[PDB]
Amino acid sequence: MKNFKISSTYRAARKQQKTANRKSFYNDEGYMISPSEWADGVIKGLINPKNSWSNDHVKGYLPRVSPRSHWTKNGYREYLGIGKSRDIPEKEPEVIEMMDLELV
Amino acid sequence: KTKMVKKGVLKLTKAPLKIVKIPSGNHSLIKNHESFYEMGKANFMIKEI
Amino acid sequence: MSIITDVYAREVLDSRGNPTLEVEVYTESGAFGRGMVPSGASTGEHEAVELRDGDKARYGGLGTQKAVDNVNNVIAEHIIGFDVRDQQGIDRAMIALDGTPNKGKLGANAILGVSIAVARAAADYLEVPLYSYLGGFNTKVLPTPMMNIINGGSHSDAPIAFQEFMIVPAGAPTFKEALRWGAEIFHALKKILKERGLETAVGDEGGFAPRFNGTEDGVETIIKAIEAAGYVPGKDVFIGLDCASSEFYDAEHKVYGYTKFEGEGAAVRTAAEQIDYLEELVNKYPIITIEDGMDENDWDGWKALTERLGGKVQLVGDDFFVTNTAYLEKGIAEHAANSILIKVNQIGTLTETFDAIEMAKEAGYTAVVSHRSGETEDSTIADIAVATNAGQIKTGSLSRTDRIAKYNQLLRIEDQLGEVAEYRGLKSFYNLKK
Amino acid sequence: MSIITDVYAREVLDSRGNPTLEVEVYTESGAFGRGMVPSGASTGEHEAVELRDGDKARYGGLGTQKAVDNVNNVIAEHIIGFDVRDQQGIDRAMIALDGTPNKGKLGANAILGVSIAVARAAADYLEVPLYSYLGGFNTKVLPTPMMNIINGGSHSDAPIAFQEFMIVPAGAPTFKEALRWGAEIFHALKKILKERGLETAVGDEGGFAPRFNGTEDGVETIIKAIEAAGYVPGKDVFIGLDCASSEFYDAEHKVYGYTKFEGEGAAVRTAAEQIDYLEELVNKYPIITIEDGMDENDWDGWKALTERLGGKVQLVGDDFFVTNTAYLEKGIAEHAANSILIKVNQIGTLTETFDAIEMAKEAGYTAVVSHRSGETEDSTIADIAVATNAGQIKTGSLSRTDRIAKYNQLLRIEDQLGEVAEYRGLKSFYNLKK
Amino acid sequence: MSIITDVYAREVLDSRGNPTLEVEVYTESGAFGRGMVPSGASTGEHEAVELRDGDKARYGGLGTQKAVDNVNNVIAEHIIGFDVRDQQGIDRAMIALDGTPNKGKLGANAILGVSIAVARAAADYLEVPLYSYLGGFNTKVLPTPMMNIINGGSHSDAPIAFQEFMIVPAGAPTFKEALRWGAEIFHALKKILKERGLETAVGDEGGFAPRFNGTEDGVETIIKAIEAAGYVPGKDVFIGLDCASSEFYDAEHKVYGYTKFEGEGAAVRTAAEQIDYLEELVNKYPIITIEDGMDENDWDGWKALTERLGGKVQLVGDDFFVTNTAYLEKGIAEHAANSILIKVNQIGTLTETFDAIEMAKEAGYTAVVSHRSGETEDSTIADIAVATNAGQIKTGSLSRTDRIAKYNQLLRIEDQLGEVAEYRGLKSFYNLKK
Amino acid sequence: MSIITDVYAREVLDSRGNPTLEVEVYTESGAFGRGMVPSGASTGEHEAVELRDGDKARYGGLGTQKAVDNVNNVIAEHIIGFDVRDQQGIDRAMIALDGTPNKGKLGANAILGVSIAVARAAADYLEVPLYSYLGGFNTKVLPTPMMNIINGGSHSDAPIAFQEFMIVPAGAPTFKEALRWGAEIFHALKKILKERGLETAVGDEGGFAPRFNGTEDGVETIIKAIEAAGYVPGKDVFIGLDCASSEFYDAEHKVYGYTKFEGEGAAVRTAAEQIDYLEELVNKYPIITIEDGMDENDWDGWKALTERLGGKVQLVGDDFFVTNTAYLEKGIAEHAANSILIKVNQIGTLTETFDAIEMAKEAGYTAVVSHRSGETEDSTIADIAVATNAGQIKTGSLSRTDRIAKYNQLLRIEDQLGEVAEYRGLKSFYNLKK
Amino acid sequence: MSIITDVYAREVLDSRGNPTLEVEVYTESGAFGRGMVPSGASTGEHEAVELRDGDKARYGGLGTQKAVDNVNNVIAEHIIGFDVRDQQGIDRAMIALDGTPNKGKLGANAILGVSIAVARAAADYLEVPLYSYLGGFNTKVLPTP
Ligand SMILES: [Mg+2]
Ligand SMILES: [Mg+2]
Ligand SMILES: [Mg+2]
Ligand SMILES: [Mg+2]
Repeated sequence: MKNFKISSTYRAARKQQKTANRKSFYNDEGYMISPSEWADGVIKGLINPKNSWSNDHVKGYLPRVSPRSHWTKNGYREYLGIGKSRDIPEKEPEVIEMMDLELV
Repeated sequence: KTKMVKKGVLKLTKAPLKIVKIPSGNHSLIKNHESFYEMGKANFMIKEI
Repeated sequence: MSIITDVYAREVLDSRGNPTLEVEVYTESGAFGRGMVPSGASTGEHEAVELRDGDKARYGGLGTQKAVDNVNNVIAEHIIGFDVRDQQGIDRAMIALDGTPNKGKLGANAILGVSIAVARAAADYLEVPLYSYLGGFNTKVLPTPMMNIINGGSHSDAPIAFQEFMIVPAGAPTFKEALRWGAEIFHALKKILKERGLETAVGDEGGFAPRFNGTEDGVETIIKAIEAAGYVPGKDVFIGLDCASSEFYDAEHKVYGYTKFEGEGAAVRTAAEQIDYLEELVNKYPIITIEDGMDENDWDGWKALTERLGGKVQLVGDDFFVTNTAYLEKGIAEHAANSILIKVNQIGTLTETFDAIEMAKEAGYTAVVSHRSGETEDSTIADIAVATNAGQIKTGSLSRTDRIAKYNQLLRIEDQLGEVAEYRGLKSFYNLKK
Repeated sequence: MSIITDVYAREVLDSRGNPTLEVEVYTESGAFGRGMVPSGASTGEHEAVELRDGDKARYGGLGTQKAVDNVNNVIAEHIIGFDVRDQQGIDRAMIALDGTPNKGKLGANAILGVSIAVARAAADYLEVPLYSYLGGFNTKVLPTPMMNIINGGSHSDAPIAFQEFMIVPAGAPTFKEALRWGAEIFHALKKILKERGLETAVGDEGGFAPRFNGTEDGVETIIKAIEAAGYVPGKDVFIGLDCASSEFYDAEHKVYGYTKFEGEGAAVRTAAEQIDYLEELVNKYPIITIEDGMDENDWDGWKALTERLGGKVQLVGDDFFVTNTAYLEKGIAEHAANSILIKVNQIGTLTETFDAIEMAKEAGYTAVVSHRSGETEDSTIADIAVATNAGQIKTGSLSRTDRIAKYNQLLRIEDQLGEVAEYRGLKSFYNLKK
Repeated sequence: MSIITDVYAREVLDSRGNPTLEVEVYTESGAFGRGMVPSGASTGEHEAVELRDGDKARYGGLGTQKAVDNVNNVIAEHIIGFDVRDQQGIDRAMIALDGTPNKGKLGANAILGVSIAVARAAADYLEVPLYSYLGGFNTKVLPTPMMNIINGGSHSDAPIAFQEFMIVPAGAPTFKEALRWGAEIFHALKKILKERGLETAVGDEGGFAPRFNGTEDGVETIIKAIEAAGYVPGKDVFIGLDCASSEFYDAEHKVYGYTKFEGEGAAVRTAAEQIDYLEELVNKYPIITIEDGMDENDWDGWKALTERLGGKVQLVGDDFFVTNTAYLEKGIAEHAANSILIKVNQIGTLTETFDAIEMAKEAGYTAVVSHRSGETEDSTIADIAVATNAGQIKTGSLSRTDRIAKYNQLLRIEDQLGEVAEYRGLKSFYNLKK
Repeated sequence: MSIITDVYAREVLDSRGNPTLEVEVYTESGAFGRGMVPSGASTGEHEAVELRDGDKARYGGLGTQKAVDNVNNVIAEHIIGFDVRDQQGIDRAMIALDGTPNKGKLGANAILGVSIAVARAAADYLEVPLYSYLGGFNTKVLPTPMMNIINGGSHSDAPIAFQEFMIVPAGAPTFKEALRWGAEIFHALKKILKERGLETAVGDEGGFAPRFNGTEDGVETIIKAIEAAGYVPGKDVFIGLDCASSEFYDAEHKVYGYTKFEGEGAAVRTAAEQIDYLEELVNKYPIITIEDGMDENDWDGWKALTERLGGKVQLVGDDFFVTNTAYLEKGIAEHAANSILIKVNQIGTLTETFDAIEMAKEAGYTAVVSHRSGETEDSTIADIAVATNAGQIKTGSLSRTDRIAKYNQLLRIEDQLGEVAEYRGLKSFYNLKK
Repeated sequence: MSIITDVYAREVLDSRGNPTLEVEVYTESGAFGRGMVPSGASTGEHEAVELRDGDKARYGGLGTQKAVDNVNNVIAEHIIGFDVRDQQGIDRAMIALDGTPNKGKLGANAILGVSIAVARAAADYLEVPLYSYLGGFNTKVLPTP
């Protein structure tokens, strides 16, 4: 993810709701396991330590993500997800079908 | 690991936008410009032939 | 801002040339902490064990790459995300992640390194001294040092069964003066040994190992060195012993065999005879401390020794208690010893170290923060001693930076505290009557 | 933000139990630097002299309180207000404030402590590694260690005139491997000396001083230790010497009297015979370095030794040049030696240290950053060696944190550099031919 | 805040009117760095080649749109996310991404532009001068300028085979005075050429290319200008030559044919005759440096020239070494030349440029940082010369700003250095004797 | 944070090797601006005069140490404390402090350097491009360049009285295309002169000064170069003249004696004959611009010339108006000329430069921002031309960075503007019918 | 800090009591700009036309809810992301988004309100007077009324 970053409000919410202090651990099949067997499996190589845990849940429907910015050639700030992009949209696909009995 | 949180997520596939020339106007199939169909949806009309 | 974002361990060397590890903790705002682990023991039934590679090709089986990988792969994923000031939470999470009583899965060295690095990173984030962060606002007491000056037992070929002889400058006004007295007595002893023709090279803890005629000869030479520096034995400087009596203990016959170190003609002593010998040494010389005067399993001997000498002599359990809360509680209940030697790597975590220190203090015991044979440039045990107001430290002799670093840190702490700084000296032996 | 707000010195202990000083520098933004000074010499004809108290009732006249007061009451007022990144300006100001060629008014220790503290505080302010600040962006060469392993001369009572024997693991792929090789050879030599009944307790630099029959006995035992560790002499590990011939040199007889250390039956050799003896040793053993092979005043002998052996063995001048730029320039002009031993406290500042290093490099000589007999926990010389890309360091044995701290810092530097880290080994000896 | 966020490239013009590229680098916090590339050579067996579009419709085939697209599309996505202070890592990543020994895939111009832009952005982020970032704290030496005065060979219609004549004001006290002396001698020579009827229009590097009666006439006129400005030839100002003997060397007959540039009556010399002619020129004039005295493939002749004149005259290998590590190593081992001309776009990376500079320095060679014939308003080579303390620079004559920009940058650097700045002059020719 | 804290001037060389000054302005938050002054003239009745030392022993009396001292000792103390964005206030304060109409007390160079440095520091503080700060948000028009391709008159020994011939690529779609066309025509003319046998070395502004037969021969060769590059004269590229008619005007007999430059066979023309000659040149060749076609003091001749040719060609007053709003007012009132050449150093400040540009624009006149003979790496006139939407620039030929720097800055501005950027070309000559 | 994050239009009244619209622009650092549009003409051969509701029940057909909805639902998503000092780019993007020479699709009033609000927010972000931002450093002449 380069077009976006973690929002500061979500980071603060995760910080002092203390969700990182209540991690859950999973094995290679994604089944919940205690930290002791997670450590055992990671040491023996039967678990990938990277993608095998979760940071509980942040309460409150907060947006996880904000747009990330960059510098233009003018030295101005600009969102990374906006720009020249491309140009191919056509108009639509008008499929006629002026006979369907539309229910009220 | 793939925990179901609350009632879950909405399944929204991507397929090209199509507009039907129904005899009421021009009805676009979706209400979003990111081309998001509700995967698995259909409509039906049942008659007694 | 205080959220841990990086935990990284790397394998370094120790003061004896043997591998150990160091851990670095980085938080979100850039606070940094580094913890180095003194080398301990990978074997032992009732103490925390360290994790060694065992590969004889690399470092003679003493590599610490396994524990470095345990920190980098197991501990790092769990700990990254915690608040750096959550020392107790991080330590309990590491203990639960290990799952064994002896911390043998992750390694006690790994857990202790992460614990020290987290404590130092939290102190750096708070912009406060480490002793202030560990012990609170009321950190004022500078420990009375027990400076090892002569080595015997297994560390010397002389006919001496006592492992260490120490000088305790408890008559000094400040810690700075105590350090000066210790250094001057060290140099006076060096001059005396040079005149005597004995070897003057230092050992693992920085002290000499000369070829004396016996224990009495070594103690008399120490007293001569004390008087040559211009200080009074029994008033300014006292003498401590580390007998390490478990080494020359014949467990099968329940007897203390001095013949192992003091030659074939050495006397053989039972528990009562050993108590009588220690009492005779206490009466003859200004001995204020005796460490491991009995075996680690001679509980009745420990009880009898404390009943006979505990009112006037500090009796320290090093192998007796092994920094174990259970063993210390059993000794407190059975009136065995009146002091405990505290080694942070024998327990594996700062939280449990402070728990053991608090348990010892609440029972009238003194907690003596100690070093190991292989140390580092890490001087955290000085901050532990000042933070707990323990009043006593045992960090070696006056001759190697693995020992001098702790004394330098104590000098820095005393300079920081200024007028607040206190040196009790003889008053730090509160376990003794009067 | 980077303006120096506080300069404060205090008196601490060195690795030998003797006092030295340390200086702390604080800037406006809170950047911090601490520099600890190694113990040098208070006497010298053309070397920077440190300031000692001379109070025989305090530390035997080796106190550093006068230099502490010089930093706190003279240097601090002059330096506070400077930009912390103005290292050259601060060092020039301190040199002008001392006003004497040998830095005797303020003390070379005081000036060096302030220089090191300022450099470290500037690196802390910039949030860059110290070697990056000192040597710029292109700092990648990990120095080839020249590890002292056996002591002779005045450092031991054995019949050996030479002062140091060292192992140079120039055949290793990385610095980590070179350190592991050096530690394993150290332990193999320890085992061999234990088997032979020789003493193992280490000296000032951490090496052994056993009772050998002579120089050849010590070199052969080192070769046996190298082979016991599992390495080829002359391919993986080489041998270096520190003869320190100025100790056994008769000035008026113009002879190198080996009888001072090797008994009455030793060989009293002229300068020419000393050249043939060194050539015999080089042709017999895998010797790649000789340090102080001639007297500090035997300029003709040094020129003849460089003519005879300067193309195959590195010839280092320690007392020959005493890190003096004038002596180094004269030696370059007269084709005497091909390497200089750099000691930061024998010159006074970091600016002049780097000037001497660059002058030696520009003349084809090798700069070897070196320790002192009394060291500290400060490991700035490792950062100096990496920053200048000197490719060689002489920081002691593998047995005391006074020496192991520099090796640990070099391990940290290599880990930080990662894929750009370079260990050159025999390629670091660019003063040699093929 | 130091993470490289944006890497833009664009096509600009050089001093000759031919296209080149420039690269701008923005980091996360807004630190900015712009690097322009001097025009180089797209052909060469053992030098880094630049990428030209080859479209004869645009700029005569010399456009740089392909390399600009390489930076904008290929290099930018690889570099974005790096730390701006990780210059060695960025340079190694660009070299690996090119995957070619001569950097022919991406183009040496593209890689060099990104390297310069990254270094300048890192210096801007750290708020330090560029020479301080590149060379560390010990950057003080202002280079001695060998500035072009008269042209010949292929740059002029005169009957002179030597490509360039230069004045070196090595007797000046400071760089400011050296620049003033060079400007005044330039104007005095302009007046002398005007009074003689010769044309005073300048060439690509800013120097005159008049028609003379030979090399002797040119050196005589330069000496006359030096005296007319008021300075002593041989004490204040010295003469340097750039023969470019590869232009008038016939490889088949192995002779240096001056008939290519001096007419039908010119003399044809062998290697020995050429060395004799250079020796007579040195003994007749105050010539201190000769560049490309022999052909780039004449290793024996180069070795003989260094044997004869290499002790008292600087011998610079421009096409001999082509700023190549392998050629420099071979020349050092073979005792060929005693100086290397360093052109930053001959390798395409600052890391390799500094590696070549240190390799030349460690062998007793001097590194002369050199301009290109098509230069820009970028003045980074001045900061390169100061950062490495090379002590010699070669940036053209005293006319077009593509030369004056570097002199203005050196004036700025000297002004910032203040009392620290050193102008060694004749002492920067350390590769010579006395 | 925008308060000016430091104003510092230093002496640096220009593109001709002659001294000038540069001023650095530092604000409280660290915003930095540098202004480099082009070399003007210290004489002139109604022209702002630069301050030179007159020390004939230093730079031939052309040193600028006095103006540097004026900035450092007089201007800086008055300006420090101002807001950096108060450009008009700072400029008027400096004008009032100087106190003379011609800015002779402090020197126009000092005033201009401080004005440019303050403007660039204000642009740096606001983090906006310099043209955006100078001209607002509606800055889009890239100027149409008049590239000086051939020289003459006092800049050449050929018998041509007209000082400069220029190419105007007014038919290009973008500025990038116009610059490419100009560079290709420059190289085509270089090839044509090389194959014809004439001179190639560039002059003060990068153009050629070959040995032509006259004005018609030079214009025909320029047309041949335009056609050989592949463009259409009169539709893609046009001709422009800088006659410098005040050089060969004799005020005694009120004639234009071409015999001064074109030999004894030249024609001496009255004002009517001069207008007839210019009109026949305009009819013969695609000449769109004539600069200084009449003497600076021939107002009736200027009015008649504007009556005859002012509808179809652009008549520029360079020495007529002397960037003086008084002379411009007069000329606008009496319908003399239709353009003004704006030389920023002929007036002294940016505020008065923009006042002159706005007065010229309000009268239907075009303002051509021009270079000087001694230029620098400073490229502020490009930002001035874009910021005012002047639509025309005169910044030299295509062969020296002193000229290429402004073209490179214009390329940067076009790249930065992107699709907003406009190149009017022929539409930028809004002073002409059709 | 300088990037437009919020563009909100609302319907207000003018000096004659007829409706018009105003646009508020908020950037990331909190810079704020408000632009009110004068009431013009919705008909013209070669002039920009404002967009009215035509609902004769509300304000006699002179409502401006259509232009407000155009700013809130069309212009705002297109403009959010730009730098607030990119006035020329924002105006050209709005002109292209409308697509008609007379600006009749989005309405000239909507585009003018966004333009004025963006310029005012850019002057507020730079902490400079609006005339200084619009005309540069050399703005000194007070107009003759
Ligand atoms: Mg013990
Ligand atoms: Mg030595
Ligand atoms: Mg060349
Ligand atoms: Mg003119």
